[PDB]
Amino acid sequence: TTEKPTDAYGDLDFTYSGRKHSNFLRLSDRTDPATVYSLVTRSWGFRAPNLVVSVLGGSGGPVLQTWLQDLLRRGLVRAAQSTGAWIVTGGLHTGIGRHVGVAVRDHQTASTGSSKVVAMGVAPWGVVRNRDML
Amino acid sequence: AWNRVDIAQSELFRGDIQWRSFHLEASLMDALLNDRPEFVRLLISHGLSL
Repeated sequence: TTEKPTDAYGDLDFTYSGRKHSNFLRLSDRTDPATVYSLVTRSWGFRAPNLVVSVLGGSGGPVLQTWLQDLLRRGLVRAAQSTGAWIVTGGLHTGIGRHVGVAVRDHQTASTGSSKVVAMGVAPWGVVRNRDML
Repeated sequence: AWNRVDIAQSELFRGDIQWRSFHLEASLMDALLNDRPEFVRLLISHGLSL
């Protein structure tokens, strides 16, 4: 294995209209997160967090229950939007990545909150579907 | 077609269906040909390519 400088970074648009550009980065695994914190909080532009909540689970692949869907829609996102927080999840659809993403889309639609919860996602490079456009 | 926002609103809050984009584009043409601006704001805020 040879260590090389990165090639995938910058903005990231989707086909859906009305939204800004997301930011991504191709990164080594054997590196330090201090330059990750400097890259996010300085170079892209993000505030300092007041709370970090990482959500794990997801034995129900296609459908999760409506009880937990009520929790993930309201009771997680209203606290991450009142306190000011980063919700760290996996950036792919599988598991509870969809139910978090649908919950953020539901909360961003259901109110004129004039802000969005900074939901950050990590993902391995190997399991992205169409990475050749990056 | 009924010009009732609450039905389409509640049916987009139902997390079972996995709404596909071509149904959203069909209902968007129903909202753009007729004069229903509130469905245009709702359906675009769900996420839809143009």
